[PDB]
Amino acid sequence: VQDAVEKIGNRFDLVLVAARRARQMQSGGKDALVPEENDKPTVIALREIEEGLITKDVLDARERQEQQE
Amino acid sequence: EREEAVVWDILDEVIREHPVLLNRAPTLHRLGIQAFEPVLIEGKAIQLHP
Amino acid sequence: KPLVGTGIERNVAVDSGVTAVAKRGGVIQSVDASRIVVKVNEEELIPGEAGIDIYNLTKYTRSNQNTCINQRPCVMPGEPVARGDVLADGPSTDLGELA
Amino acid sequence: SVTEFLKPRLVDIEQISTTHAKVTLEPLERGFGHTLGNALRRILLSSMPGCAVTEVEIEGVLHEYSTKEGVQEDILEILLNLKGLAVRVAEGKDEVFITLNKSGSGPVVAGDITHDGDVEIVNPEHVICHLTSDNAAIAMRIKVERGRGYVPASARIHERPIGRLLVDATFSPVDKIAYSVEAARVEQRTDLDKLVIDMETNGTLEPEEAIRRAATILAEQLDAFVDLRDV
Amino acid sequence: SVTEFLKPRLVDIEQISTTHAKVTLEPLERGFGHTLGNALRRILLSSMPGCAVTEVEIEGVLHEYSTKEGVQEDILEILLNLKGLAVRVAEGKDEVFITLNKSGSGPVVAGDITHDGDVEIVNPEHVICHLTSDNAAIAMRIKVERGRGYVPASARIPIGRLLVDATFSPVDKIAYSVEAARVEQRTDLDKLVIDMETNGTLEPEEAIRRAATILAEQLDAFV
Amino acid sequence: PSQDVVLGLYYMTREKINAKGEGMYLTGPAEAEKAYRTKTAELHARVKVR
Amino acid sequence: SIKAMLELADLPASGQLTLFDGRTGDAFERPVTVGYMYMLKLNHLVDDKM
Repeated sequence: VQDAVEKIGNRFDLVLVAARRARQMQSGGKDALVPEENDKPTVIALREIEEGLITKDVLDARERQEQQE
Repeated sequence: EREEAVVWDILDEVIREHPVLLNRAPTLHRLGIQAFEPVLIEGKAIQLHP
Repeated sequence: KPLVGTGIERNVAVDSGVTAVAKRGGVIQSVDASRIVVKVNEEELIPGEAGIDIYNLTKYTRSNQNTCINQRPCVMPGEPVARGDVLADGPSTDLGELA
Repeated sequence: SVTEFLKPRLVDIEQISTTHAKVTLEPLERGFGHTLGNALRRILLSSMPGCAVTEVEIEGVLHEYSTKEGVQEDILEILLNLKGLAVRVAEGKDEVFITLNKSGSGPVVAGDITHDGDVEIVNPEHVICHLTSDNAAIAMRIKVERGRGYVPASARIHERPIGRLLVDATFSPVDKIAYSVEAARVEQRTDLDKLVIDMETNGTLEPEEAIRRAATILAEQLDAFVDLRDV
Repeated sequence: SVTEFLKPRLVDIEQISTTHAKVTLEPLERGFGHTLGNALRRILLSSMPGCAVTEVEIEGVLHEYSTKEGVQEDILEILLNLKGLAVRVAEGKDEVFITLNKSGSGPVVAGDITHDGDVEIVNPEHVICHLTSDNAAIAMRIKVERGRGYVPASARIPIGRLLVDATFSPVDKIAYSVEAARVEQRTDLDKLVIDMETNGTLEPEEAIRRAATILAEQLDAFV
Repeated sequence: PSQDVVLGLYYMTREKINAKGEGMYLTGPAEAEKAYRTKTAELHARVKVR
Repeated sequence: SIKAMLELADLPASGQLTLFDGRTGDAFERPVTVGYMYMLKLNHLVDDKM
């Protein structure tokens, strides 16, 4: 999780973001932004954070867009 | 309960990416509880990395 | 038996009571996994006695710690036995020695 | 030459005892002695087929942890003695039944087992039981099965009547394997080696047959190495 | 059946480089991974045929500890550089001689060796020695033979002849690991992973194939 | 590491005087592994390695 | 007395033998202490502790 903490900066904020994204994927039904490769939502969310597509700001903006829609 | 064959494949799919916390008493410091990825083994003893 | 011992095993085995110790000398009239009948010599016979001694052996009895207690005969039919000799070996005993 | 090797061949089978033998392989290149010796030792000690006692039925006996009148040894001891029984079953048969009916006083040995001619007892002097009374009688029906490896009673897949006593079976007939690489007196070449394999068994499996079977198993797996294609 | 064994089913070959490969067999019967791995390592490191440089004649050099002016590298380092020379010799030739002559300043590569056409150099960018001054010239007569295994200079112990360690076997590195493998409920099986790296004469798959063939032809008299 | 690991790495990194294969020249770590697996150079043999 | 009985048994006086690795077949380069020891099975089983 070194890449994830490098991209985020704080371990606790990284845990919060990853947990929120994993809950969205498991319950809401959002599709994975990265290839699954037979991985659980936790590892998928961590990989998405490491790549740089999922952050707190991105999640907040996406939620705002959904609420507007 | 019947210990069917497919239950073991289901177990090896649940365990795949689910961490488990190992603890030893006394817990003198925070390294006394750690998360590991389980590998399923025959027998009744927990195998620990040296 | 222990290959390397201290010579105390016989004392512990005899004084523990797990073994069957001959109360009187004589010759084993009959051997079985559950009973040993010894015909007592005619020098230790109290007048009017039958002349035989019967040792019933404990077979597969639960101990306090859920462990088998079993007495195993270590004697043949016809051989002579004296007093204090071991007729059956209890748990963790081999030929009268602690094992 | 530096490309064509010398194929080893069987030379002499020395049978010191019924359970002990020596097999000589000659000639061998430099370093092939140890390679073949370790491969054959590992195969022989691991996967040799053999016949072992699997289940027993004794009249008047309901479970292992019991005694019998006129019998000095408990039934568990009788089963432990039956585990050390060397039997050879004629090829083509997997399961056979043998009978041990003996009455009188004395040592009940493996030579009193009655067989239908497809089973040969290797150790007729194996002491199975002791009968301590003139009226003592023993009547047993023993199942002998062919297998490979070690199959305990628990590992057997699951109606079974009360009285059928399951016995842990050690099918492997090989007890001890040793091997030595020595100099071989070849006509011209002097860099050649000889492999002597000492095999201590129960007498069920012949030395020559054991060597060919181990070589066959190694050949089958090396075939999958030889092809080496993605599946 | 009592003679029915579990053959490999998943065979995966990963070619990280043209000379480096990883071969995985899964599954195997218990204990067979170590048997096969050890036998293959022994055959590939001590018994495979190959061609290597075994002897060198350098004009102006009489002993291995002697010195030659104009070369930055010492004689022993030149012999070491000649040890790692991947050479192929056409079949039917057991003893061949190749000459290397070079004058000037700068490195010498394996591509400056002139042969008779029956010898192929697999790594023509391999550096043998360096020339410092422009007045320094090097002449070398190299002997290449067919042999088996890894026979060094000490094991082979007559004027001016220098012995180079003979790396006949094309296998440069081999390492086998045995992991756990399962089918159904039998998880006691073995999984064999062989990492191999050759000089370049042979591909690692071809090395495994000839090692297995050499081991299999030895047991033909018993099968 | 502790115990067995330290003992193994210590025994591997020890120097023995006049061992089999002393003074040889080796192209690298792989060559040294090849030499020891072939029973040519002892594990405690002094060599020169590139 | 121990060495005298070892000599009477036609065994090395040091009590150390040359062992061979079963996996590889190569002898261990140092002699290894081999003998017989009385082992006990304590009443701490993993069957009733799991």
